[PDB]
Amino acid sequence: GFTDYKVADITLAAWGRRELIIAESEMPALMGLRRKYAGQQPLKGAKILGCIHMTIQTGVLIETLVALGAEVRWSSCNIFSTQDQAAAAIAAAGIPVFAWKGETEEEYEWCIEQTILKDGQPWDANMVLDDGGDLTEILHKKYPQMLERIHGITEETTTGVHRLLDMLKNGTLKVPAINVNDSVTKSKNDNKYGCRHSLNDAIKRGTDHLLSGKQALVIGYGDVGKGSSQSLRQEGMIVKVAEVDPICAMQACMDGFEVVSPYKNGINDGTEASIDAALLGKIDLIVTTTGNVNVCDANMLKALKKRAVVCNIGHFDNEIDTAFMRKNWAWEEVKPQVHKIHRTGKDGFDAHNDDYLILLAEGRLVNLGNATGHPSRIMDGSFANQVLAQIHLFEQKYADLPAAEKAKRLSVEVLPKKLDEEVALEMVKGFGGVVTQLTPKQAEYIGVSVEGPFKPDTYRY
Amino acid sequence: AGFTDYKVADITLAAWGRRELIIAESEMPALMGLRRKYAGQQPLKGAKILGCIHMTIQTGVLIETLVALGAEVRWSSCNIFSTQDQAAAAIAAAGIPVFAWKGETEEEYEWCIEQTILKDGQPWDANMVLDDGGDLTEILHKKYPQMLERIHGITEETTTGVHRLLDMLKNGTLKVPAINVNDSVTKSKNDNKYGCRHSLNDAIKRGTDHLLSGKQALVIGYGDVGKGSSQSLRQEGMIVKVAEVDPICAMQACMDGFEVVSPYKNGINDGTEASIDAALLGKIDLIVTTTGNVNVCDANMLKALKKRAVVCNIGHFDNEIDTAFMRKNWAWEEVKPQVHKIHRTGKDGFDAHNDDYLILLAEGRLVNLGNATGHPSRIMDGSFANQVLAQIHLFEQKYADLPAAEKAKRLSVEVLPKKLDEEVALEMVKGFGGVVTQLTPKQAEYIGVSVEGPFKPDTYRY
Amino acid sequence: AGFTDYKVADITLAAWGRRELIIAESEMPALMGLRRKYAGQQPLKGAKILGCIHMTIQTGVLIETLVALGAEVRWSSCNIFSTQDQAAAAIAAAGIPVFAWKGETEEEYEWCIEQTILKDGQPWDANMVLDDGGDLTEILHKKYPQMLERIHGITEETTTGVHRLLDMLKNGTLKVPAINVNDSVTKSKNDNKYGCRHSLNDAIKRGTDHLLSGKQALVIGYGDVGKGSSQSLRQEGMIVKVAEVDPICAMQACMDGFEVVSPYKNGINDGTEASIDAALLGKIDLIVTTTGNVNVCDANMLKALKKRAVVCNIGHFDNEIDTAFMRKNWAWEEVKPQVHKIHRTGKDGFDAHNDDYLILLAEGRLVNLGNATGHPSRIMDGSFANQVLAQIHLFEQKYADLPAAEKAKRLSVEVLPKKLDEEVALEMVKGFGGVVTQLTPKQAEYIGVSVEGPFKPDTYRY
Amino acid sequence: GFTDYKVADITLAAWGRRELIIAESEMPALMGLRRKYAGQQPLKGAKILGCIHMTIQTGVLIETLVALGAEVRWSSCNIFSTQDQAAAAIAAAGIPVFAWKGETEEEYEWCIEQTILKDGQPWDANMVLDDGGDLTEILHKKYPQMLERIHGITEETTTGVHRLLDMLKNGTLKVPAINVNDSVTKSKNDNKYGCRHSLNDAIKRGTDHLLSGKQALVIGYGDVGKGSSQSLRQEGMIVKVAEVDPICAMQACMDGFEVVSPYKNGINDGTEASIDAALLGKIDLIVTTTGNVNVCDANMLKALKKRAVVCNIGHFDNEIDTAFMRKNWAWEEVKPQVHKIHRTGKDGFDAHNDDYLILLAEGRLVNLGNATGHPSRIMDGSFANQVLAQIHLFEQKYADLPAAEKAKRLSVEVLPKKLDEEVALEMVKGFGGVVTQLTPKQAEYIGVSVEGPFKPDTYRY
Ligand SMILES: NC(=O)c1ccc[n+]([C@@H]2O[C@H](COP(=O)([O-])OP(=O)(O)OC[C@H]3O[C@@H](n4cnc5c(N)ncnc54)[C@H](O)[C@@H]3O)[C@@H](O)[C@H]2O)c1
Ligand SMILES: NC(=O)c1ccc[n+]([C@@H]2O[C@H](COP(=O)([O-])OP(=O)(O)OC[C@H]3O[C@@H](n4cnc5c(N)ncnc54)[C@H](O)[C@@H]3O)[C@@H](O)[C@H]2O)c1
Ligand SMILES: NC(=O)c1ccc[n+]([C@@H]2O[C@H](COP(=O)([O-])OP(=O)(O)OC[C@H]3O[C@@H](n4cnc5c(N)ncnc54)[C@H](O)[C@@H]3O)[C@@H](O)[C@H]2O)c1
Ligand SMILES: NC(=O)c1ccc[n+]([C@@H]2O[C@H](COP(=O)([O-])OP(=O)(O)OC[C@H]3O[C@@H](n4cnc5c(N)ncnc54)[C@H](O)[C@@H]3O)[C@@H](O)[C@H]2O)c1
Ligand SMILES: Nc1ncnc2[nH]cnc12
Ligand SMILES: Nc1ncnc2[nH]cnc12
Ligand SMILES: [K+]
Ligand SMILES: [K+]
Ligand SMILES: [K+]
Ligand SMILES: [K+]
Repeated sequence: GFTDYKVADITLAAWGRRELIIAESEMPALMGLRRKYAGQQPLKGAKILGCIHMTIQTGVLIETLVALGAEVRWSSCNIFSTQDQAAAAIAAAGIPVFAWKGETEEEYEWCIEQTILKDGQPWDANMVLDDGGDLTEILHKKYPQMLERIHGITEETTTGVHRLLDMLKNGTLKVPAINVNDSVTKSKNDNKYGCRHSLNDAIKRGTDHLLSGKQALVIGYGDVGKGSSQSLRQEGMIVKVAEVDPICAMQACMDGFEVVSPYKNGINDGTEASIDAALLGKIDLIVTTTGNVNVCDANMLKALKKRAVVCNIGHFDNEIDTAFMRKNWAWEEVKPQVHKIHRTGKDGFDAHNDDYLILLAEGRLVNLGNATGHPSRIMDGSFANQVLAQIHLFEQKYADLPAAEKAKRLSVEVLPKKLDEEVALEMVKGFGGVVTQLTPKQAEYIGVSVEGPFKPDTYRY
Repeated sequence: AGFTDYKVADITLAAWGRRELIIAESEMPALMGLRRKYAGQQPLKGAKILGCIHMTIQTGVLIETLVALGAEVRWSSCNIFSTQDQAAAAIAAAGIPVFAWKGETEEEYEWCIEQTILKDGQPWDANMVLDDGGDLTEILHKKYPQMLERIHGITEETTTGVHRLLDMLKNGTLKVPAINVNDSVTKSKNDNKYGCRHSLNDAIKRGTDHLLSGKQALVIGYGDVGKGSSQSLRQEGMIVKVAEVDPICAMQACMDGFEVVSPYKNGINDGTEASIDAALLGKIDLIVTTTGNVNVCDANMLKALKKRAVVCNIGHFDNEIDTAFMRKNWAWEEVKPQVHKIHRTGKDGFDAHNDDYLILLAEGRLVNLGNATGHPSRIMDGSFANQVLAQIHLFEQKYADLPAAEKAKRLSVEVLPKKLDEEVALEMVKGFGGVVTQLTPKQAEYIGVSVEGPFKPDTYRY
Repeated sequence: AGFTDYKVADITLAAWGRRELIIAESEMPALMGLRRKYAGQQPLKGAKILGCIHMTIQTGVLIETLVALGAEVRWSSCNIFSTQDQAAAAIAAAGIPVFAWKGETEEEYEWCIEQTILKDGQPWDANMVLDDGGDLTEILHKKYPQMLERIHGITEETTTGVHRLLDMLKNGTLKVPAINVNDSVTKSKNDNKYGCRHSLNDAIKRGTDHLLSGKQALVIGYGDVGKGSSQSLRQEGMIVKVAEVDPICAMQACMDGFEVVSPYKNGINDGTEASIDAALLGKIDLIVTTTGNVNVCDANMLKALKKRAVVCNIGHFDNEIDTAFMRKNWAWEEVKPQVHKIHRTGKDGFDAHNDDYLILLAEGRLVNLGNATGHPSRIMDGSFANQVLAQIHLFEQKYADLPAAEKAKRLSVEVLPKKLDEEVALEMVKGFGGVVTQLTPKQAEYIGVSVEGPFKPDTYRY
Repeated sequence: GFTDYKVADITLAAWGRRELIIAESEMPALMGLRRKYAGQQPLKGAKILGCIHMTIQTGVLIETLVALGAEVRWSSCNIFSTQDQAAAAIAAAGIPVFAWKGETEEEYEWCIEQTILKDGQPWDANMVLDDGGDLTEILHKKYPQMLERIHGITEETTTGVHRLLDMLKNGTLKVPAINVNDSVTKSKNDNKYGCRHSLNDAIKRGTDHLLSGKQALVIGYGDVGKGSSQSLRQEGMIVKVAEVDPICAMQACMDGFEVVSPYKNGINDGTEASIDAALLGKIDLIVTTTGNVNVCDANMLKALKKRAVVCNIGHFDNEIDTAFMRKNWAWEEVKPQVHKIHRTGKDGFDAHNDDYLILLAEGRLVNLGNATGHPSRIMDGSFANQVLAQIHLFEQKYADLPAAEKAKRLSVEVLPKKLDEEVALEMVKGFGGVVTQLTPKQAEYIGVSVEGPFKPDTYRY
């Protein structure tokens, strides 16, 4: 008689389970952790509030934490990223999960609250796993007392790490965190190659547009912008890249992309005259990858070529000024998560109007909203780090320290390189790759242990 | 004219060298931007720089930038095969002491470095060092330790040289501070990677004119040089396999679309022929070493390689390949300079029509510089703008004149501040005609940076 | 009003299908340009076209172009899994007879084709045929030969269908002329190649969501489909190996940077398990058949494949893979529609956690249409502009009205003239915003062409 | 005392011979024919006038023809394409060759005349091997009586085939020809992949310019244009393609290139007003690939970005209006086959002028002029076809046939597809590739012999 959950359709559980069994065969690092730690039950007594896209891959993450002793209460960190069959399989396993594809904003907030509260009272949570910082923020702002029992937060993504570092800088972070994002087997795997796999995937599912031969503008060239640009270039798009960081822009040039600004002289003065209208008027597809605000703004949207596709693969939908489009332009749903935005006005639209844009996932994370996000074998790296980070902070028992000791232990850190390498080795073996072993003479020659780590912490890969 | 303080292959190549220097200047906007920015201030007035780095056209623009900012220099190459003789000639013709030519012997290589250290039989009053690989740094510390008392710093170009500096610092044997120029992003992520992408397949074509498309390559290493090398070959249509000891680098190779293999069965290098994956090596048409390590293409691998395979090294030192084994056991047939057929049939003489040979490029020395011209000017622009900024910083710091307590606080091996890295990158981007967008105040506040940068924390890996 | 002459999955999907048709029209400038150019002339007035081709959104735009030019049509899909139900619904809601849905049984497939042939229980007075693969053409010749007496021509879409027509022509059993639409350059070297580049990786991702980067693929065939398929996988970072029986196609694979291998030791398929290269197949994560031939992924290959490899076919018919062997011997577990795990442990049930299975896509039917949506509109634009021109040409030639003696002289399988191929291509290029240069009179004289084209002799291969 | 030759430096012969021995190991199809036909001596009595780039690869061709029984007299078909060590090795082998890198136009014609004449009188030639048609034209226009004894021409390249078809159309072709160019193992190997290998090779050797991130315009997208565009795109250039053929342009789009015209709306009205100055002002590299005339014209050259590189990889230098540059602008030699063209005026230049273009090989075929042309393992296919073509026409004995039989055989034809396949099979095995053998049932299913041919003559590959 389990009822502590809410999903779209519990009868999808059997399908979800079939895809979970397949995903386990694609996630050797994560499954290897089940075997390595199962006997030791390192998460025995952990009670984890988790907030991250309720996909099949997150299902394998959840069942790994439970297999190692944890109790969890789960929600998705995006209104469109849940795979309903994954949520169903997790619920059917007796695990509290509150998540479905297509939540309203109000439902999204309610779902997080259902993880925080059990039977109307704060759950006795002692760990947090977060993707983007929304659950972290709610706890700090609305349930600060619960943080007195929490040993740490393990944060998945660049945006959530930024929010943690803001708190650390201001002295408002109440518990230590692991920056999972900046393991190399996360940032340079998930953020880059994951978007390479899933960006063109989502655009095809949403529009079925030919990409070869067409013009794309990618805003940003950090890890997601790099992966996104490659997702498009490898399909034969002519990709142009915009950046505010000259080092990232230099990489784009060397990688064979033309670097351009939406604005004359690169100066974003807020006027239509600033827009390079010739450039925007030839762009068939714009993708925002920045984690910044309004990098595809109203004047850019006004200038875009007719029938261009607009999408965002950064964490939050405010990269694109969708608010402007809601206020001024008529939205025509093609199918779920695909809207034609008619620039002729707000008072209805002509069904045969030619002056529209296609917006994907209403501006939300497009790879998860219009497809299934990153593939299992990539998420294997990210989520193996998550499990190790949960063990790392839980075994350190920060919440049991006195305030003076807490002050010394309060930090936002990445996992040690040795763990990063351990994850990477399992990933390589999953491809059938064979890593060479240094001879003692060679290890001595370059000043490393035969067991690693093989690089200093400053190395950038 | 009157000036005799140099040794180059042929001073009459100078005019040709000058024509190419003028072209290179137009390909190096960051470096020439610094030349124009600092010319009036002469920030290197009084600097006396010992330089040891490949005497290419690109190094020529670097040398003449340092001189234009007020420095005096004495130069040598850091590799026996990497000099461009017309570049050396143009520098010498400018009245600049330079001792370098393509095809030095080891003895002549050492002699050239000593000629920069000595002027008229006695130590020059040097006070700065620019090095690439650490050979000059090593000779100063071991044979001329007194000279380091007046030297304010070392600016070191490359991964191997930085490693040697960090070992000395840990041991307490480094006598002057250094700037690690290699680990600017506009160096490591530009020079080490994209430079080898440009120049590896370039050197293999000049040396052999072999078709690469459709053939099998094994790249040993997947750090920055191995990444660029692997791309240099894959973009030509090679089927590239990658070897690594570092599982994170191996993971990148897999995701980048390469099969990761080991020359040894199960990756175990126990020094026996039985450990060699002979089936694998018997299929490889080209092996490239990129590691900075020792003996990563060893005797047993060379014995097992497919007949007529090409063997080369793009790491700093030739000991990546066991060429000494090949000198001792096999007969070398020079095809043309820096290209040898190595006949595995025996030591004394060979059949001119023998089919069982390997082709070795540049005698195992850095192949891009040995068989072609190294990285192109527009890439070296980033590396060498960093060098100029590094020379200015350490010369103005005046380490050798500081009190002992201040010396102890500044005796380190450090990179340049990220703000300067970004300023070099901006000039490189403009050189492509790229346009960098400026953040609005709100956007800068939103991500927690200044509109002027720096745009990333120091931990950021790009 | 009272239209019931159709059968589709769900007529209430029509509004959705119409939304997607309106989008597709903006992606199909060559086809819509023909609709605008010929609509007033009504060149297909009086044409009654039996159509058998994948009932997709793209086919919807084709159907409504033919109708807009004056034709009546009766339509079915040429594959049991390729219909898009919202496309079929939109066409039915427009009052056009269509009999098609995704997931037909073989019996239903045949019934749908017969519903186009028969109207109210009697042969429709058809006078034109548009086919993809030859199934409708075969049924007419075998079962309804009297209907062919009134048919002016067949316009055939695909390589396999063209092969079947040429067999009939050489055997003296072809009853009406055909236009080989496949071998327009704007079809074969657009649709067959780039279409599969777009849609093969698309279908694999939708069916499995597997990471492709770093994994091993074997592509059987390197014709136009095999070329596009190999690129679909290589651009994702797969390590792709290619098999071929044609040495010229194999030469291209090598030069394109693929390793060319055979499933069989030394390429010799003697029918025994012993001839299988078990080491090779035990490394393969994905096999794709692209040949139009029979049993190119056979029972012994399936037995040797790496555990959990994906198996799929993008050639026209499912007999490229020996699925019958798998139905007879192994247990099938449906993951979701058109995705099956085939458990090699036995036929009678399976362990849900068994690790020894293959994943078969679309039950071995055309995978890009079965697990995704086939080629994109802007590619199908070229193919279907050729179809419309071909229909116009054969309809206006009125073969069925000729005396027997003249029929004999007119019976042929021909391609469209190059000038029309070029005109289709020009509209495609304009759709990308490309700008074609016009020859000066002197340049056209210099190379021996008219300024307006055709620009190449008929022998040119592009 | 063999002295019937003219080369730059006979002392280079040992070096040339070392490189020929290497090249033999890279040319399995050509060397396979040499070993296969040595016993039969099918060219015994053949006296071949040869005119084709005197490279190491041509050396292996020459020695194969001689090994099969032919006598030859040889010249290069371009003033810059000879490898002097290849010429020296051939001369030191006792074979008449008149060729060096850097001939004048007058010397170029002298070298061809030296092959035609022996001891001051027409040689008793009976076969022609040509590349570009210059030797063919000299024979038809200046030595027509010699064609009475000649059995055929085997023509290497697109431009030369065009000239043969013009002569055939006009009734002026006096002997039959095999179009070697349009074997698939030539046209779709040499013309495309050869330029892919050797275009960026030659630009690097001439300029050492970084190509990544820079803007290129390739004029033409036939086989040479396809291979050239790939040569630049694989280095990271942003490549734009121009074409007059919309089918070739369609391919360029699908291959991921932006298709543009130097002229507004594609219309060249001969004036500067028709030039897309904005486009050409952004181009760093222009490469002509057309076989046409004046496709990089004076107004384009005036509008190009300062310091742009200009080169031609089509057969003849008139693709670029170098005549205009010689008349109006000052040429500064950087090094052999590399000139700065100073647009400041005709009479002298400032050594530090910034307004110049870099011209490679004085507009002559750049891959052969500034590098070594195609690699041996590509030229293997072309030159195997050459040997088969020489054998076929020599054995047909056209010169001896009665007039009515000549009429039936006066044609320009390709080799049979079976031979094309057999060349390709040897090339594939040179890579270690393994071709699968059809079963009898499969051969019956697709209607081919197990031995091939596998495709109808209409197939385009
Ligand atoms: N959708 C996914 O699956 C996924 C995966 C990982 C991360 N993310 C999210 O994507 C975003 C980016 O992540 P990241 O790791 O690439 O971060 P990053 O810091 O590496 O890169 C973002 C880049 O955007 C650039 N940028 C900022 N403002 C800009 C502007 N106005 N114009 C142009 N460029 C601008 C910055 O210079 C920076 O290089 C974050 O929100 C992160 O959480 C999404
Ligand atoms: N030729 C050039 O122009 C050029 C340019 C830059 C640097 N370099 C030199 O190239 C070398 C590599 O530089 P880098 O920046 O790439 O260093 P790096 O530390 O980034 O990469 C070297 C890689 O080699 C790997 N490796 C070590 N031993 C190995 C073994 N036995 N088998 C396989 N892989 C092994 C390491 O794991 C590492 O990833 C250095 O010597 C550097 O000075 C040359
Ligand atoms: N799914 C799609 O959207 C789509 C699109 C176009 C065509 N097709 C179909 O795909 C098939 C291939 O069409 P195509 O145009 O590429 O034909 P093609 O003739 O160009 O190529 C087929 C290739 O298969 C090779 N082959 C034959 N038997 C082989 C064997 N046993 N092993 C290895 N290689 C073998 C042949 O040598 C040939 O090169 C046909 O059935 C065609 O109708 C499908
Ligand atoms: N350098 C080499 O090694 C090499 C190798 C093979 C052929 N070639 C020569 O290169 C030239 C091209 O050969 P190909 O086989 O590619 O011929 P091709 O006929 O296949 O291609 C030439 C292309 O140029 C296009 N073209 C013509 N005029 C044009 C114009 N004004 N603007 C734009 N495009 C235009 C044509 O439409 C055509 O597609 C010939 O001269 C051939 O002899 C050189
Ligand atoms: N498939 C996925 N599951 C969970 N988080 C993700 N982030 C990106 N892709 C994801
Ligand atoms: N290397 C080469 N030798 C002869 N002819 C060629 N045409 C192109 N490259 C060539
Ligand atoms: K997924
Ligand atoms: K250089
Ligand atoms: K589609
Ligand atoms: K060559």
